Amino acid sequence: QQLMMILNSASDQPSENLISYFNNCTVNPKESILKRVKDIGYIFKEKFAKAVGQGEIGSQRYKLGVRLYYRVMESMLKSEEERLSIQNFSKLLNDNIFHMSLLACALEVVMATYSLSFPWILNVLNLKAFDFYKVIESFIKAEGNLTREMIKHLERCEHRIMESFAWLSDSPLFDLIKQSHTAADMYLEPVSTSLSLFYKKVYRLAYLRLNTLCERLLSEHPELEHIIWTLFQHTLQNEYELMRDRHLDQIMMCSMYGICKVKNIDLKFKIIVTAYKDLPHAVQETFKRVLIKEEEYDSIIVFYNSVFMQRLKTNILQYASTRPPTLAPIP
Repeated sequence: QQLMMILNSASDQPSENLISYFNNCTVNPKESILKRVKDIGYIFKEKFAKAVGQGEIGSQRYKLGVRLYYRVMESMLKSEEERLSIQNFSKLLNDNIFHMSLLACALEVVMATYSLSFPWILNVLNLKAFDFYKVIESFIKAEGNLTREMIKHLERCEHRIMESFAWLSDSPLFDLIKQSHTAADMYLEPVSTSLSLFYKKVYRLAYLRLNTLCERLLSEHPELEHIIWTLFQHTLQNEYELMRDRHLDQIMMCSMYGICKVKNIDLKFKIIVTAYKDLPHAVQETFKRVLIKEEEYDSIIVFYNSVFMQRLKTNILQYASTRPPTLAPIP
């Protein structure tokens, strides 16, 4: 309540202390910051109306988001003023993607509070999930009045991007992969620390879920988990194209079934799927509707046979050889 209460009384404009930060820039970003907000207001309100249909609420949502945007900006730029050279600080303030991400995240907090939720705001602003993902942790750190429920919501957004959204076709992620840590650092990157940190968090997320299912399904073969994880991590690292337009948990379940298969262990997909459902956010569509080729979808069993196996045949077989591949680090 404390945050929304502040926003209802807060200024619609940048404070003088935030303007003071603007003045310290070699290239004064203020004019472009104000115009960006005004122009985004117009697009936001229209797309809002187009969404909800006929019936002011739209204008107030944007107004509150803008107020929070300026609040968190000022808070975030206090730390960054110490951390960045004069040149980079100016570069950050004139960075469109930084501002759009900061604004999107503020709008998401207001939308979710007065609940069209994630990822609706990304399509409104034409903003890639991977670019938005860069701001979340620093946003949370810069806004001390966020409620537990909102932090959890933003963390949920972050994890949805990590598990699916960042892997959609056209995602900037694949460009970074082809090539090869505050929000400011990651937006200052040219056209990788964004890549490194993203993968580290994905690995952490992925092992957590694998651990859970393994502990419930393969206790009598406890050797299996680390082996399954090595297949999982290797595939995320080296066969990343399998993730494109698909879901982290699909590669997880296939790695389990795949490893158990080549160990001659009876673990039906049916048993795997059933345990998956008890995962805190798990949704039956993830194993029922899996992309195969050129927009045709089927169950996970078909995906495993037609795509997963055919790409990873030689890889999985090594885990049954006399020289199985070296176990992967646990994150």
